[PDB]
Amino acid sequence: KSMESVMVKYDATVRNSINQVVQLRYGEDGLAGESVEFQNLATLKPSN
Amino acid sequence: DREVLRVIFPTGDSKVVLPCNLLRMIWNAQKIFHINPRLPSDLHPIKVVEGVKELSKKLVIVNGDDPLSRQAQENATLLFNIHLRSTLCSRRMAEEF
Amino acid sequence: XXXXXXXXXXXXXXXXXXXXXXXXAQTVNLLAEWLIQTGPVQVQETVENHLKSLLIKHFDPRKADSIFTEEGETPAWLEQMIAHTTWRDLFYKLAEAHPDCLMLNFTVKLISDAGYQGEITSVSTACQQLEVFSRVLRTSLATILDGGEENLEKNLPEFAKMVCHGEHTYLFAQAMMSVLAQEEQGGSAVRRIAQEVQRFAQEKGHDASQITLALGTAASYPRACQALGAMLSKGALNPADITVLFKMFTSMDPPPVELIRVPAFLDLFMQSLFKPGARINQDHKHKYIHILAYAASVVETWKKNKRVSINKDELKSTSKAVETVHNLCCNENSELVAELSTLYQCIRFPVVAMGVLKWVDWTVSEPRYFQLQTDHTPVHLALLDEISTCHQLLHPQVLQLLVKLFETEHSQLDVMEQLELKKTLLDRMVHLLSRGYVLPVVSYIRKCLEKLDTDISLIRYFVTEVLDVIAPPYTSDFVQLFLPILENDSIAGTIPVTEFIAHCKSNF
Amino acid sequence: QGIEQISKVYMHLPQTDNKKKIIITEDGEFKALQEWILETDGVSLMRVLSEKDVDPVRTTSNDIVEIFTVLGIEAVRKALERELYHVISFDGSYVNYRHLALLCDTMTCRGHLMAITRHGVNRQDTGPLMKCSFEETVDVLMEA
Amino acid sequence: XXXXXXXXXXXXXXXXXXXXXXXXXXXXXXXXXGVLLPSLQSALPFLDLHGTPRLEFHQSVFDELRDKLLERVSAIASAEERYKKLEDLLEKSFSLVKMPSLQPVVMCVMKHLPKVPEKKLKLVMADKELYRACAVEVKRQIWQDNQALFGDEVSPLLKQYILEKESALFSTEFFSPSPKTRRQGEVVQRLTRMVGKNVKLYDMVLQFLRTLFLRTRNVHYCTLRAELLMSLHDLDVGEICTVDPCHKFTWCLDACIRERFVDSKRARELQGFLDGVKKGQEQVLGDLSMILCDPFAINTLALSTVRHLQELVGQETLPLLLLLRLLALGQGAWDMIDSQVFKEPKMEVELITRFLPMLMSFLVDDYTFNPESFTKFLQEQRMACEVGLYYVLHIKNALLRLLPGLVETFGDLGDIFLHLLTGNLALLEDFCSSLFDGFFRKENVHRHALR
Amino acid sequence: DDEEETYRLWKIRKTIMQLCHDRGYLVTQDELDQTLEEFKAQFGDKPSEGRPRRTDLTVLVAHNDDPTDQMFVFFPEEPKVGIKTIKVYCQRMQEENITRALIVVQQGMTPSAKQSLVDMAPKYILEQFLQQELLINITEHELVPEHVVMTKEEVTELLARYKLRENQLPRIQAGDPVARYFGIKRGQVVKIIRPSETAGRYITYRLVQ
Repeated sequence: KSMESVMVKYDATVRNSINQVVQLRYGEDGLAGESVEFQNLATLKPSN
Repeated sequence: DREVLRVIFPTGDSKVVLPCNLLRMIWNAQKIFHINPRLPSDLHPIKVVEGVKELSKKLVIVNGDDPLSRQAQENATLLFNIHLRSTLCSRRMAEEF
Repeated sequence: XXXXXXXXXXXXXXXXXXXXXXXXAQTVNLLAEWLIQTGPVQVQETVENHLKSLLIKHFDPRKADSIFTEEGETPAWLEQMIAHTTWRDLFYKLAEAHPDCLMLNFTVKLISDAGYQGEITSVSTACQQLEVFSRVLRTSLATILDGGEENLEKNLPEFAKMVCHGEHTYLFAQAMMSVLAQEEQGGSAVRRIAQEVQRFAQEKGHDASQITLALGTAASYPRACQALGAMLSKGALNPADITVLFKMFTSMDPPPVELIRVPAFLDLFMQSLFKPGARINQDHKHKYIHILAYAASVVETWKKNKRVSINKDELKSTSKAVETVHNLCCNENSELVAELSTLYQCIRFPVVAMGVLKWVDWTVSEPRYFQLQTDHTPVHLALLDEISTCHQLLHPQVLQLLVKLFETEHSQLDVMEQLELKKTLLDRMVHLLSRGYVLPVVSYIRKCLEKLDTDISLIRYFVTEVLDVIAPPYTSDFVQLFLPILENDSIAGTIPVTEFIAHCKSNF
Repeated sequence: QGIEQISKVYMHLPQTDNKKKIIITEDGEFKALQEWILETDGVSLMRVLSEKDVDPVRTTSNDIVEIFTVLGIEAVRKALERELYHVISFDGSYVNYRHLALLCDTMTCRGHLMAITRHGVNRQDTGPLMKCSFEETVDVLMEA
Repeated sequence: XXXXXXXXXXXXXXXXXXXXXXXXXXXXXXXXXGVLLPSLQSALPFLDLHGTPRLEFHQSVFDELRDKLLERVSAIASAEERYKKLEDLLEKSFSLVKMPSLQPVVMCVMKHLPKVPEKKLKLVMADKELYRACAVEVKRQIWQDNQALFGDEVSPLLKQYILEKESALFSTEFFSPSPKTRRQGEVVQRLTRMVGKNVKLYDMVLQFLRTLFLRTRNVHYCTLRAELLMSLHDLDVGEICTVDPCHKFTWCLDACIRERFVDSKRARELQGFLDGVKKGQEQVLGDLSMILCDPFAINTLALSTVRHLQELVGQETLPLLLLLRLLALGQGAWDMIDSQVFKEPKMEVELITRFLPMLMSFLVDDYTFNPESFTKFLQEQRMACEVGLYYVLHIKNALLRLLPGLVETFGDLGDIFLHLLTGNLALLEDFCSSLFDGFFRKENVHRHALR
Repeated sequence: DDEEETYRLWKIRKTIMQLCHDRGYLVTQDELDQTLEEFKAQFGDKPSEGRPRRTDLTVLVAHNDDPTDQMFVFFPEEPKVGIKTIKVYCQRMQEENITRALIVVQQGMTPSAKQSLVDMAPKYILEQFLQQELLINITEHELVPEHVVMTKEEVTELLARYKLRENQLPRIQAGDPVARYFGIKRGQVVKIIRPSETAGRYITYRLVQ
């Protein structure tokens, strides 16, 4: 009941029923959560 | 990009959640086109660089040519572009993949 | 060689071009002296390094062989490039990059014949010729004989890696050790360094038991030699060979005690007997104990060819001590403190003390041990204390076990429980320091202070415990090794110490 | 001695690298330094952060309210994220960051902490009908 | 073709190898030419066995010994000992002027604290003849020596005037609104071409530019002075800002006027700075020139005057903000027409009150709904207030009534093109605006582009 | 202790220098990071009854955009600040051309003084800061992301790009600690840049209400 009306609008922003923006992009990247995967960054960890 | 990553992840935890599984896609490309790893390749590294740049231009989350829109687009795809330039770099495409 | 090209032409066009090119150094000298004034040795060193990079960078597979086709006496680029301390480094690097080169091997033999060794490079330059390897090996064991125990611990890795590069190199090294070990004086040092080389070869995965049975005059009796060879090669104590050796050693004529005193065999016996998870059958248990007592009890007098006196009086007491301690090792569950005084009288023998040390190592290094210990100090640490008290030869083993436990992270304990465990191990370290083994312990605390992330409170506790038991005078080495940990700006302010720093300031 | 409403303080070395001091070495390598941290019973951020030899950058709280009153609304958004992630992934389970981020952004979008009750959801400009669909339908419709 | 000792040795070698046989002579010359500690002869047959390049070795060692430790040269350049070492290096490298002296010139430029004019005159002559790469030190020496830097600044001043004229001709849809930050162009490069911490040369260049813009120049000049002062203030030029006592204060006031255009505190600061000012010869004539030559500052002052007139009409207190605006307009009207002491003949109280009553009556008529004599008096009166009146009129029944007044003022009275463009961009009324524009080469082009 | 008090005063001055530099006022680099011993040498190390009094620690700084925009940092001697000392500070500002001030109070102010500070807020902008609240910099905390105050043209361009009104943005209270740190009033928009583990970087905009 807190956030039932919160949705992605057609300008790819996230807004409630008051038309107030909650997120400028969904999940801050604009991607759906069902199509993302656990990946490893090969550049963060190794030494210089 | 490495310095930006080490700012973003102060702990060295490289396991992130990103849309396109680049390692599996490279493996799929190896299996589909019958890539022999023992042989020299016919892929110019400058084509790798320019292809990664054009692909990064294609992946658009925030539309618009405004500086605000350009900054929002660069921020929204920052992690994925870093992962793409890291995975699809010239040295790795020359040696490993 | 532009003059040669000029004299070998005077087509004319290319000749004139090359002449103009050659006519197209002193400005480099002007820049060098300007930099010397603005700065001396560094400029010439960087110039020589850039020259060495240019010489290395392209190739040299056969051109030096082509100039050596005329046997290459040529002292012009030999004596100019043989003693400037940097070109021989280039030649070692080139020989490492390009092995089996005739001219490179000739230059290596030339730089070895001048006694200018000092680079290991064990792949190509060290072990290619008998002369070069012999001279670098002679320098190596001269250094290991001059340095002492500290140089032993700091130098057996690279030296034993260089002499175990090939089986022929190991054979030559063990040949020199076997020849030098029969000298009347100083043979114990040679036997020791040979033993660490042999154990390095053993832990490197290469079989070296055949060398140490053949070259150590232990092949007088072929049956016992074959049994001991199978013993050392298989890496376990088998009943057949111990029965053969026991029935031979109980005979009317005893064999020499040299082959049964091999440290590899005795260490493997320690693995077999004093392991907590070992169940030796009773029909060979007394054979094992009698073998150990004979190996570590007899007093033998030798005059240059044979023996006339062998003493077995201490054999009974040694066998009783080892039997009692083996019964304790097979007892496991309390019942240890019930008759612990007898255990301390058995620790008075050194072989029993090393067996107890290995048993303590296996009992304590097993995980979830301190988690099941209720008392403030474990009893096995007190066994280590008595081992350090009775004997001084086992002090490096005690310190090795203590640093193994001190570096071990026990995630199953509370943080204060870990801290008091480290304090207990450090109390054992303080006892080891008080029993004469001083310098390596302070060296380890120095290592823990700056290049390790140990607790500063532990270092302060060590300093407090040491300074409450030591009194002046002190030597120069102990003061030089103990002063920097007391002036580290994380110890002196919090931490009497005023008397010690006053004595060190007034005396040193 | 001490600070009021700080009853008991425990000290321990962290085991997981979440609370270990991670540094980048001279050769660009991540190293986990085991350093002492203090966990208290009872909370007062602003006095503890001011103490000598207490890190004012990493010292945080479980208490959402004092983090909001001391460090602000974006900091309490991040702290709410971290607390929800802890209470979700303590048992090893995983939830996508989109849902946690959306919950924290909905609870922190109005400047104050919007509690998920009748006292935070039925107090914004969401209209009478969707407010009365949640709770106190008669009171909400009477006020409207 | 670098001479010196090396050139002399080359000439000697050329004279020696001038025929007459001597095959051993060439070899001796090649061997004598190998720097020190003759192990290079030992390294020679290692390189001779595969088609010996000596030029490659010489260029490689020259390139490394220059490029690798030019950083060391800069480090020893970056006080007395380093300056002496830089002077010794410059004295050593002065003989290699004909020789390639990229590093030899950079070594002197890094330690360029001591001028050394005895060799500095020859260095400046060689730099003028050969177009040397010494940018900062060369520009500082040219500014301190003679008017060559004056000629370079006069050329940039002419380029800036041409750019301003082209921008005025190239009309577009608010008198090009841009503050000192966003207007970083055509003077940031000139500011970097300045000496930096050179108060005397920069002050002389600014005085020459102001004199050229005043005596024989338009009002387009003297705004570059404000632009360079703002660039130096944002560039952290402490010495140049601290040289002018009131220049930094009036530049800060001008920046505050350009940022907002409505501020009583800025007006109070400007009045306080003008009250305790020095004599009109020094710091007064320059301040008047800076006020007059500022076109964007003049537009900001006109907008502030319009806002103050609107505030006075709302308050109904016609007869200190309006007085401050009038004093600022009188100070910034013009001072480069005649060179003399600082005088402020302005503030026509009766004419100002008559002009303000017309705007107040127009505003009252526009408020009540939702002339020719006032326009004739403005055309036959002070045009400084006429520009503000036109700007106020450019930006229902009141507008229709004031349109005939704007048409009458258009037929009565250089700077009117920008005001007309601003009124057309800010603004039934289109037909009246087109009729006013057609009732009169930049103005015709702007009228054609608007319609 | 007394050296503890001068350490606390040095820390408060350090936070004031960092705050004024972050707010855009001209603060020199050496003042931005001066050590404790430099504070003792400059001011006196004995704030009990000696040299570094609270009156001596008053800081006047000017903005980088216009020198007319100046701001005081007043340090009252008394723990609890009343009406009369506020009137003294307002008299000190009214004899100058300076309309902004921070009042670094030791104990909490009286409610009459607080509502007084509310009263002349359109004329003189006086901000009250507790002694505890300035012993650290909250913006240096790892939970607090980067806050950048947007100019009015930036706000208009932001609202024009996403086609949203001012009330549609997420908001931040004027009593927020970071909003009080940056001294930002209602109707002003702060942009917030924080790292993200799904996108890398995220910029959100909060409007002060």
